[PDB]
Amino acid sequence: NAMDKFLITGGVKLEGEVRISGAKNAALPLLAAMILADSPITLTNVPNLKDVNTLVKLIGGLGVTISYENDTVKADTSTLDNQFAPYELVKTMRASILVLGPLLARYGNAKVSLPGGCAIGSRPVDQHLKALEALGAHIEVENGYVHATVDGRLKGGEVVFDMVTVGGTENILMAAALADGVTTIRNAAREPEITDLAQMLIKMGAKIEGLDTDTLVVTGVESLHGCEYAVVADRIETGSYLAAAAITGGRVKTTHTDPSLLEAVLDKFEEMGAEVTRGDDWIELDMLGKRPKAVSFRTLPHPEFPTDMQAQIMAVNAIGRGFATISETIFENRFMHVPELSRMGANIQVEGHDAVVTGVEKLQAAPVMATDLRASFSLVLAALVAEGDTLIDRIYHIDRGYEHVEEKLQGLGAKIKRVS
Amino acid sequence: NAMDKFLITGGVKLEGEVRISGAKNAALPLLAAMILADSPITLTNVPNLKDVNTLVKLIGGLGVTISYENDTVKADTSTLDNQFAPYELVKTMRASILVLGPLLARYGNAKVSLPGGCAIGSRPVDQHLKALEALGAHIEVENGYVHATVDGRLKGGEVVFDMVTVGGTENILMAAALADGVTTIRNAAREPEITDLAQMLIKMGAKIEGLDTDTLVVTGVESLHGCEYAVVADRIETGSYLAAAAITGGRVKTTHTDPSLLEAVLDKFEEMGAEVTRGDDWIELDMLGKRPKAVSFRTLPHPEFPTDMQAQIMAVNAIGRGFATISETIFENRFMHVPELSRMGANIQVEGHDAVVTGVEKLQAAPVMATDLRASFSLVLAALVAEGDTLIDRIYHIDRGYEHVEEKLQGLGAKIKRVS
Ligand SMILES: *[C@](C)(OP(=O)(O)O)C(=O)O
Ligand SMILES: *[C@](C)(OP(=O)(O)O)C(=O)O
Ligand code: NA
Ligand code: NA
Ligand code: NA
Ligand code: NA
Ligand code: NA
Ligand code: NA
Ligand code: NA
Ligand code: NA
Ligand code: NA
Repeated sequence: NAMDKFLITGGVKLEGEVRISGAKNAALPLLAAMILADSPITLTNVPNLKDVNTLVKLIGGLGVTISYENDTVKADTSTLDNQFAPYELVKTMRASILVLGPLLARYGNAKVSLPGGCAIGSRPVDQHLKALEALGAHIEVENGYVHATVDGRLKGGEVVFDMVTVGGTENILMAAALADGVTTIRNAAREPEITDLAQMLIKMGAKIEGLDTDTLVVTGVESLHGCEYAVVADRIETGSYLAAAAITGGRVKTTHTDPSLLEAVLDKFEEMGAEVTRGDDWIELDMLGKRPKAVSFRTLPHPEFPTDMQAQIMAVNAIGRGFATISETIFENRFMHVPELSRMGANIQVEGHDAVVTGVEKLQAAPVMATDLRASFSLVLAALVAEGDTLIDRIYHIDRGYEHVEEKLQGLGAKIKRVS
Repeated sequence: NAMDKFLITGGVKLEGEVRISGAKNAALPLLAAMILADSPITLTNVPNLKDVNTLVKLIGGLGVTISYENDTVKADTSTLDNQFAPYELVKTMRASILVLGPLLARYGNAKVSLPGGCAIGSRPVDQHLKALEALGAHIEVENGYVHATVDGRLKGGEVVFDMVTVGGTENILMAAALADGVTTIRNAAREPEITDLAQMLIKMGAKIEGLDTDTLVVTGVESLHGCEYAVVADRIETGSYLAAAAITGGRVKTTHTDPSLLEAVLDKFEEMGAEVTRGDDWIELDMLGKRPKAVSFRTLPHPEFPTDMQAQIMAVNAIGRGFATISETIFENRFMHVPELSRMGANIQVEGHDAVVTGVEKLQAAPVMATDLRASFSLVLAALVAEGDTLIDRIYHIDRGYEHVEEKLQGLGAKIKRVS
């Protein structure tokens, strides 16, 4: 939907509640894990996102019978007839690579297009392939496809990630679940989407120790069954809507969430001067009509400050008091929103992966262009506080990760319209 | 032209000649300089490129009477009626900012949209603005527009670039040419497009000392007149077509060029094992049917190895003999071709701005996507040597900098077709 734009009038102090959807970043590996199920499997709390639809399409293309209605995906792998992920879908989304592990582990074969570039500057998939080789996979990468094979089951092995990789951890965890023997996975990602995947695998019959730690110990089983599972709440969507309160001086309650998924972010909101109240499954941020204090942060793997909140908190800092330091350590090209925020009057100075934001009293509306998922939400935040009417082009990126975004913001009083 | 593609069959040893067009990177500042001319001005050897057409459109939008036919741009500023460069064109290309200096210097007013992001990761335009302020400009950046004003003429001053900036040097050189007094420009870019601009300004009546050095000394004049000027040959187009010989083991003669514009590149071709012959205005590279030796390089300001040749030489190195240590120092996100070359079988390892290419004997055709101007030519080079039929999507980027690229390559024996 390359032509869609948002038209936003800034200046409304946002107030109300938002129901948080299932995590985009958990839905994708959980969908891939359905390939492992030997009886029908149902996922609920699934957000209606572009990436979800792409992976549902990919899985259907394997021959799996699959339905996606409302927030619910049902899949029956009895009809699966191939292990092929085509270029046309994989170029749409790197996360399509998450089918590699389960296809290989269950069927002994997988052919998946080699991912190309990621707009925000990603590492190649080398670590995913190395991990699978540690379990006995033979991997050829040629004519633009990864060809992975194994005779019989993968074999339990010793996997160690040289750098933290969320997707590599997911891929190998799925593969190890059906391997013959015990697999150790060291330097595993601790992101809670890993834990959510592990819990669903356990519900399906897997044997996994070390949840929420950097060392996962998997005892492979012969087969996994279907189950019903609800996707964990989206911690990034949660932080994003709380940031909408922070930037506008308002008060937003996010329901159907879990503050334990985003403690580092909540701490930063408190440092801004916000009053953060919470319960077991809800959070409220009240900025009390105050200008937030600018807060420094360094993106790092969970449980530290998440890269997927960086652009959004940078936007809040743009109108914050004082100045703040930002360091992106996870991605190589995740400051694409900076020149766009600068068009709206922000004072941001960058050198490589380090940025310094000097907060300004007011932003001014100007036409801007979204470059990636979280950048699009960063520009929405800026537009919500800016003086005047901002047009944001290429807003399609937002649909990869924020369902019903216009509706959710309108419910808080936002003057926002999608033209498409 | 977002959906144009190239379909290339690799494996032909390329042989023949290519007439080199005027430099894209000189045509843009020379076009902007036409704003200074108090009588009709004519540029010849102008390449028919998207960026040229954009700047011609922008200049026409100022009210300047302008015609672009064949390789010739004719302009008469007698009808100029505004000093405004709109968002819609500036978001098309950063180089639209080159009208800022001459508009301000001649008319005392310029309103130019603030450039947003550059795909390959560029610095902001802060240095351009600081330089203009050194000549007495008042600059307000608001509602996404740079508003520059001065009462009467700019005043000669001391300009110092803290980092080399080709566009900043161009903008300030044009502005200084009409200032009242003497301007010193230190740490000036030495790119030969600066020299070409300076020579045209001198032909128009300007007073400029220090050509081809890092210290330009400008004595402002009251007015500049029109002239007829021929754009310097394109050194990057030259290197690009010589690289097509190198990668295919062929023999290509580039005519209408100047080897003194690209000595660092020619030395690297010799290091590959190619026979480079040359005259005053032509070059021939004969690779003698041999596999090139992989060659290391570090991009640096002219006269060192140019960033605008990096992607192309990386493609040649992908099939070369040995390791090539490639270091990019000019742009922050100019390895976007790496994942695409990897899809074709290249062995390239990246860490930040450092890359290591391990040459492979053969590439295999696979669908790939161009991400920027020079990346698109890099993928064309890879497709020309790869085994099979490569489809390159988003080839429109190539039209920003390579005139008649299909025809020029077809003249060398290439099996290349544009579908559009
Ligand atoms: C990268 C991997 O891009 P993609 O999802 O493939 O568009 C990312 O944004 O993380
Ligand atoms: C940057 C500046 O992008 P643009 O020309 O504005 O598309 C570049 O490629 O140098
Ligand atoms: Na993700
Ligand atoms: Na191979
Ligand atoms: Na970068
Ligand atoms: Na800035
Ligand atoms: Na340029
Ligand atoms: Na642009
Ligand atoms: Na301002
Ligand atoms: Na004359
Ligand atoms: Na690689």
